[PDB]
Amino acid sequence: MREYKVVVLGSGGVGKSALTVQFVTGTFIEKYDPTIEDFYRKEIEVDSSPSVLEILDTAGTEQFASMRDLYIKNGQGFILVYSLVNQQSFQDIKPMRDQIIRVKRYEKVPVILVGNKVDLESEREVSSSEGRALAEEWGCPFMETSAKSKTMVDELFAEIVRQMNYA
Ligand SMILES: Nc1nc2c(ncn2[C@@H]2O[C@H](COP(=O)(O)OP(=O)(O)OP(=O)(O)O)[C@@H](O)[C@H]2O)c(=O)[nH]1
Ligand SMILES: [Mg+2]
Repeated sequence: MREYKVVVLGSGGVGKSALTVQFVTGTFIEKYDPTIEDFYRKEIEVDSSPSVLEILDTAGTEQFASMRDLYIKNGQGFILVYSLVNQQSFQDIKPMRDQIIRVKRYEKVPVILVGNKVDLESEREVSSSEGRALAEEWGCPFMETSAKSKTMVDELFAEIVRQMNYA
């Protein structure tokens, strides 16, 4: 069976686990449980191709950045998450693409930039077009999601598998 290794990266609270847990189970996690490291496996049909996604839900907690170089080496596609209601989390995501490329040593790593928490449109600190621009300087897809939408999360993970197939 083909198998894809995806690392979900970002700062604390942005919604990494709520996005991953919505893909894997169809449920929205409301109670913030800070994450050390968690692996999930889910059989995916993208373009009608049956594969496995193995998903690495990292910690955005400052200490575990020691591990990040191992995660980047052991991983094929990367979902880079910011919360659009927190512009510091948008700022924390910009060095991370280039950190991905120092370890991988080539330019075209399959990445997607995600502005999560779009359902909280009142609280928005980061505009669509700031993210949209970052994604195009980075040459990657851009999505704004709400971990509350099964449909929005599903498209995110299906597009990471499409990205790992035209890499
Ligand atoms: N409104 C809204 N809340 C969200 C969304 N995604 C996550 N949350 C909430 O944000 C909080 C943090 O979400 P998590 O996904 O647990 O955070 P994380 O980014 O995995 O955090 P770390 O594990 O510390 O890296 C929780 O209370 C979630 O319920 C979203 O799309 N919309
Ligand atoms: Mg988490």
